[PDB]
Amino acid sequence: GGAVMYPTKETAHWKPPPWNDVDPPKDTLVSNLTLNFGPQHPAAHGVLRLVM
Amino acid sequence: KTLLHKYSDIPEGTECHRKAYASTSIGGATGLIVSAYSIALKPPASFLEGVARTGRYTFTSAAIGAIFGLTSCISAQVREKPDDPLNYFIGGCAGGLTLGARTRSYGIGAAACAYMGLTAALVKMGQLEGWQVFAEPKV
Amino acid sequence: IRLQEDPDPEDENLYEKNPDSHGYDKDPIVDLWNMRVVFFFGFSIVLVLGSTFVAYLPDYRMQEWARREAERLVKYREANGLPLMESNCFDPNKIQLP
Amino acid sequence: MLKIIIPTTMLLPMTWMSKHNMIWINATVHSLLISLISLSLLNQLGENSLNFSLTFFSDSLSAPLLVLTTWLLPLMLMASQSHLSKETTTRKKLYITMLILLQLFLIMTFTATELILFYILFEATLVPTLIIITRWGNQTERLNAGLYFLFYTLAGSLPLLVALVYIQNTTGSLNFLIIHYWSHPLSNSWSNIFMWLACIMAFMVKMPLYGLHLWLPKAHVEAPIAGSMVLAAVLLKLGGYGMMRITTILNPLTNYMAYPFLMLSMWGMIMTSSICLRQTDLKSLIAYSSVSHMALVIVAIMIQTPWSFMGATALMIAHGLTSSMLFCLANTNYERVHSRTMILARGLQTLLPLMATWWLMASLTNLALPPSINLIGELFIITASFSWSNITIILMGMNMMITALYSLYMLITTQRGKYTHHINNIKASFTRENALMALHILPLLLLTLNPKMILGPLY
Amino acid sequence: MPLVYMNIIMAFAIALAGLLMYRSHLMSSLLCLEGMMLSLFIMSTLIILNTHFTLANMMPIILLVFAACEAALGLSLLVMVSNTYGTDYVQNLNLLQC
Amino acid sequence: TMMSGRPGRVPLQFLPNEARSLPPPKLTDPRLVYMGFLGYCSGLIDNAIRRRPVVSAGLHRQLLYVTSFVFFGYYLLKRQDYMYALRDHDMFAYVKSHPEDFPEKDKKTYGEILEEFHPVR
Amino acid sequence: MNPIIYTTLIMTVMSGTMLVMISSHWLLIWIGFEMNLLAMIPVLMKNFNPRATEAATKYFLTQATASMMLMMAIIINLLYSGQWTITKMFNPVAMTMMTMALAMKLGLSPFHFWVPEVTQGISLQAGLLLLTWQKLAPLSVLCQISQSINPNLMLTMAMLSILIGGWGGLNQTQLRKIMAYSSIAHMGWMTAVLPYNTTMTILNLLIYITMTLAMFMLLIHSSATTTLSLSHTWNKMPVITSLMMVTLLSMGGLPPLSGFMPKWMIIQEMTKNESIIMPTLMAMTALLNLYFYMRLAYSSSLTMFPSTNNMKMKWQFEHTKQMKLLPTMIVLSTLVLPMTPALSSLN
Amino acid sequence: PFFDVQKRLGLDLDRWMTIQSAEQPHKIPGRCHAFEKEWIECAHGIGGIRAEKECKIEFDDFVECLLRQKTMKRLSAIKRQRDKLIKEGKYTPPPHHLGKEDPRP
Amino acid sequence: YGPLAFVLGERTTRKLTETSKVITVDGNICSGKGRLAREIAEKLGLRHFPEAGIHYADSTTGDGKPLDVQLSGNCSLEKFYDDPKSNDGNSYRLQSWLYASRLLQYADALEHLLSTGQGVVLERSIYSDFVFLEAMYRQGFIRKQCVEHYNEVKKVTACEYLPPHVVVYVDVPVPEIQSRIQKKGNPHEMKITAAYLQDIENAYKKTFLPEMSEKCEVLQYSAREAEDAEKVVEDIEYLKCDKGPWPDQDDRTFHRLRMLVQNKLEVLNYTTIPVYLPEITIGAHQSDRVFQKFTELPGRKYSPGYNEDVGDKWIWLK
Repeated sequence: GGAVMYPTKETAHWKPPPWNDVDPPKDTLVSNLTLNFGPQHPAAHGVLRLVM
Repeated sequence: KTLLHKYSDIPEGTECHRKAYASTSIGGATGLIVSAYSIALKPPASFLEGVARTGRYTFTSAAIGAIFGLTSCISAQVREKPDDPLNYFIGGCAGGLTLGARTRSYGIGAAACAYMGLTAALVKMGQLEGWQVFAEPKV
Repeated sequence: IRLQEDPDPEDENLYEKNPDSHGYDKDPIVDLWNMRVVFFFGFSIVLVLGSTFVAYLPDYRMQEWARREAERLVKYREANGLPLMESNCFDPNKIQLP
Repeated sequence: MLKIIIPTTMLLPMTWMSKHNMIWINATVHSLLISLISLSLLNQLGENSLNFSLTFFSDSLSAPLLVLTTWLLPLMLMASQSHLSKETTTRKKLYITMLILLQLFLIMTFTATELILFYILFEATLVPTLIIITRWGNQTERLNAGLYFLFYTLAGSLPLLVALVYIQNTTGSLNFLIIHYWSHPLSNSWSNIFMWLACIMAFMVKMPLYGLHLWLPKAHVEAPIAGSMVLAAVLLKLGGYGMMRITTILNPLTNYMAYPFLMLSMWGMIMTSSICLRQTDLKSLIAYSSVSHMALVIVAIMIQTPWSFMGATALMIAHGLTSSMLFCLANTNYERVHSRTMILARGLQTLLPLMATWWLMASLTNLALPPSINLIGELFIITASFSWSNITIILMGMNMMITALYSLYMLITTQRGKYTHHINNIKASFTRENALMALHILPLLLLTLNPKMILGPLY
Repeated sequence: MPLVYMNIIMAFAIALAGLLMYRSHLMSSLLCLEGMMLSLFIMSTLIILNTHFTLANMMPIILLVFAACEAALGLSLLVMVSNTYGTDYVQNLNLLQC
Repeated sequence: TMMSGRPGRVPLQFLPNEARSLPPPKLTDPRLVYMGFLGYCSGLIDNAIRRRPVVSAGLHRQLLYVTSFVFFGYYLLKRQDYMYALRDHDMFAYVKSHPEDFPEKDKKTYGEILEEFHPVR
Repeated sequence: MNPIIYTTLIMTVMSGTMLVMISSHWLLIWIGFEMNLLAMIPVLMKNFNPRATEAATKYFLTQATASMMLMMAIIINLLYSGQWTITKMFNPVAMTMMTMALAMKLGLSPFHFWVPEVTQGISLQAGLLLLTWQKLAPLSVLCQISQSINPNLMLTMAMLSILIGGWGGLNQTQLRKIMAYSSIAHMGWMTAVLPYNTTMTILNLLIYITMTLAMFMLLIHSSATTTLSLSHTWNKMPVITSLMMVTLLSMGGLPPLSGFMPKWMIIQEMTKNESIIMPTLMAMTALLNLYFYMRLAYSSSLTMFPSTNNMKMKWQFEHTKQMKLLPTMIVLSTLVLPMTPALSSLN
Repeated sequence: PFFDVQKRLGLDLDRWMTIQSAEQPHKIPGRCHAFEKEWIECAHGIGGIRAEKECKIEFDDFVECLLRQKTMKRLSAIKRQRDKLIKEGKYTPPPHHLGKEDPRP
Repeated sequence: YGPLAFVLGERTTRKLTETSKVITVDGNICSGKGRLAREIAEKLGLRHFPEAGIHYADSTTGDGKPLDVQLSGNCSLEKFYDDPKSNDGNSYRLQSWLYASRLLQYADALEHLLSTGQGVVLERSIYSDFVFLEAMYRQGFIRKQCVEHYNEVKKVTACEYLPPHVVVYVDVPVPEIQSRIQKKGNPHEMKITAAYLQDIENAYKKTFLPEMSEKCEVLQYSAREAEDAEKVVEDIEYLKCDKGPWPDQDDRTFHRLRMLVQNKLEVLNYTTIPVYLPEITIGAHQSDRVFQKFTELPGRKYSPGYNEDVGDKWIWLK
């Protein structure tokens, strides 16, 4: 029932493959770019620091 | 192939030093190839570690080749029977003992003696009888 | 560690249900007919009829034929003074030595 | 030969389409009739073999073995009835089908006229035997025993396949008749030496040779009763048949190459007979005795003399019968007490008198009490070896003494002494078991009256 | 063979070595594949032009078409790998082993 | 290799017109009967896999199995015979065309030939 | 994937193989290989998993490198000969490069590392396509160029393939990886006879395809990807596991099963050419494949492993989908030995 | 497994580009059309095994036309000899080679 | 249904309508959920599936009469009530078998909805089954490893199917449920502890209701409110759950789901995952005996329609 027969010490720790699918490793993989739209921006009316 | 030609060209049971040198070169080449494959497949942690592994494998292979050639040629000289496979068997068992010493294990030494000596005797027999490991297609 | 049925007791003696079990099965009729088939077709047929067949098998090994031929050859050779058994299996003349 | 082959093949549809009640009865009846048909093959022309067809031929060597196999099948069914009673109808039919396929393969192996076909059928026997051992064995070690049996035999066989193909390429034919008639002598070269080794080693493995016999104890101990019966009676004899057949090709090198196997067999017979003295399992003891007798057979084959060959054939047949009977006798005790330990069941002569007589007769045959065919074969082999070397008598006589000792030690321990008090499940022996033992014993004793039947072609 | 053939074959060898020696990113190895394709285009074009194989001056264009097909396949796989792991690093293609 | 480049071989032709000279395989050939047996075993295995009655269910399906296997086997046997016959034809033609390479050998009776006797002692 | 798109992609793979097997121009053969890769990559990922994407990426990288090497070999042969036709290759370096590329496509060691990983990553059906159909085109190209092939290189690759395929399988408890390693070993068997007789390679390919189709279809029927999952099958569908045991025995090469004939004929052909050591070593090394086959058989059919309570529910229902060709595939894989002389039809 | 569907159905799917001597647009000749034609005609219907040795002269001429290895080697040797003579001072290029005469139209 | 049909143009979306919905009426033991579920199915013209029991698969297969416990289920709810902590492992066998039955019922309900377009009302579902498991684990009836096995099976299996559009929870306070259990008078049920019901309620409200509310809207009714079935049906009729999976689903996903649901064995494939827990692991001998007994059951030896014993005919040409 192991992942590999005749397992070694390192492989023994390794878990067997998932039955259906691998778990999603979603962990802060996408970091949205943060932009200071203003104040100096022409479209910010000069005094708006829109953090987007 | 030049190393194999070098080992073959020296007459059996003669110029034992040159035969031993050729066997050592062959062993070193085989060890270098094995070390390259080991480094690729199983990565070494450091460049120094890779160099150490290469040196260990290469020296083991070269020692095996040198012992095989030296013992085989010396046995051929002393017995004075050039074409006997027993000389190759003795050389192969000596190589296996050298491998056991390098691995610091008696069991490796004995198993290597048996298998390697038998393989070397078979190689000598193939030389004598013209056995072809790779046969040109003739049908 | 698992849900498994208790080990079955030693297989029930066929004698208990049928004292004259004869073995060969649980059902007595099949037991009797199995015993009858075995006894007939091996002992009565194969052993006795087969043994008789082997005993009177025609002598195709030519033992009697060999004996008769040897008797004829011995009588002829002794009558004619020829040696009883010639030392050469094949006539020397036909052989061409190197 | 189709007179025997086709009915054996029809045995399978009958078994599969038979009623659940009637499987054993039909199989036994028709197998016995087939055995009766096989008795016709015993009539052999002295000079020439019975060449039925291009594919199949029979001689004074193959005929006895074919008769033995056909006889063995019904005894195997009778023995296997008891422990397969609980099994479902489909599994019982599959077991019978495996036995029938094994008989068909063995018959074709013995009657085959081409060495390549002989190889195909001789290796094919592994599959049904492996399935029997590893599916209907009663111990966890049945799988390891199956692996050992299969791999020992295959490692021996495959170089034989290579050698046979090479022979086909060089000589041009693998038909035994052509090979015998042409049979150019071999030369003492390393290539011919290795060809000799390749030809011999597979049969040397099949006939348990000392150092290559490890599979036999595991397989015989761990196999079901029927599988042990076939392995002892017939499957081992395939090696002897092939070695006697194959030896024609390797004429001169046999003298030079025989010494290692000759010495191994001669010393191993003593070693294994001694092993039998201190074995604690009845089946294992029987298996080691089989090993010793097959070592005698190997010596006979290697010596390559006519008397040795006649003794080898006689010993093969006699040992097959005696070892099968011994395995069945042990199996009865195993079923009653559910253990193979010799010490556990004691004093069985008081509890089961007639089985005691069966044991006595089987042991007497095992120790070669004359005029048993066992003694005839052993004596002929011993005389041939004495001609080979007068010094051989010492080892052979020592082996005879050790064989008598271990056979009568088994008889004394199992059937003599005070009964084991706690064991209460011993029940009167069934007519089936006694009938099986009688079917084993009577043909063996009868064969003494006409021993030319089992004396082989050289007779 | 002139030296330009030497240089172009050397470029192919270098690109092959680059592809076979990954470092971290997958994009770089796809670029080495595209480099190999460019080297093959140059070699084929030089051969076909020097030998005036007129009907073979289209083979480089087909080679380029299938090279771009391969490049598209590579990028479409890299996008999925990045989505599933967050980077194009080759070390993340480690679930399947042996 | 070998027969692939034989001169005059039409590509992708199962049976050349030359084969018609050879006798057709007999419908009672053992090989064709074995092909039909394979078809019957295929039908039985199909019934077993679908959990139908093994030997009685789907007689039409078993008939189709047997007929298809026999039908293909007839042509397969014909092609096999044609190929072996072509091999023999070419071999004999080559032997005739190259007499030196296949020289007739002087036949010496066993009396003339000397074969060393190795005693089994 | 819409079934129409799936049909189109599978047809594209088959059409690329057909172009490889129908074209006399090297460019078109390479185009067929490229089409095969393009169609295959989406097929391998029909079920979207991270493992499927990893397998697709590995396969793409290996096959792209093989294709680039093959194209370089073609261009070198053109440079030294000026010929595009598939025929004797007139430059030895090009022949070596082409052999390396075609071996990598076939997964011959030392280019085998990708096969088990890809096979494990993909589904059983994609595995069947990968290990049966994909092998056809490189073997066809090798057969057409057999004369130019250096026998030493092909034989070295074949022997290494046999050894590695045998060794790796011993350590595997995953059915797909076991199949991948057995495929490596059998491909090593097929390429061994390529220098000597191509018809033997074709015969071995056909027998191997039949056996692999039977095995993969049986696994799909049992829905097992691990040895333990296959172990339960005896409780639900015993006949499947019994036929699997028979097919495994055939794969091992045991007589009288049909797996024996390819090894038999390969040994015969090698022996005719004076090759004795190589056939002996190949036959002996095949025993390891037999070992892991027998272990799988022990787990599946010969011994009855423990089941689970919830299987009782599965007993009531019956398999909905029927694989029509499975019984004929089993019969051909196991019972075709008595018909070997028919190996002159493909001849 | 080269199913010659093209030959069976008489379709020239790809054979038109197989050789340099085949028909080309506007009858533009290949750089080695003559050698390729001679080699193809020599090795036609005799099989590859025979053609590899019975048409070796044709194939060598074709290869020489394709690569010019021998011609390039001879030219390099001539240039080396000319340069060595110039260094020795015992050779002087003719005025026409030096550009002192108008080349023929 | 098949891929060929989808290629031809058999599309699930057209058959589905506003009526096409999966309604799951959940609640604690003796919460009256069955009455409301039946009334909702009748008023809204939706097929009603009675709550999955030990023998639901028996109902859907063969004769439809329940089979013996050994052959189907090897678990007893009465045993669980009488002996919650039995060493036999009956508790987790019951829980896993019930999850398998509810998974099969959900597959069948989805098949009905996707084949005929009629909505389905279910009493509890695979999404709510964890409530009993958590209560059992909290009360100590089952071990943690059993909970882990249940989690693995649910994770592998539940993801494939689409959750219900409308979740109706009938809430009855636990003491009133105890009085109801006493009034019903079933001897085994009376033994149910108050803490067990309280943990059932805690699981429902703390986990099931919030998680279900995230996907779509959940209609929570008290016992008095539940009795007015017409008002519940009207509430359902005026729900607008634009958020959630079903609006996202298109014809391709429906084809995949219908193919999955039709193949019951594929639906139950991972219920038999090879995790050797003592509670649910059956030995080889007992498994063989029970399988032989199941095969001997009338109408079960061969594939449906080929069993001559139960009156099938024309097998030779069938």
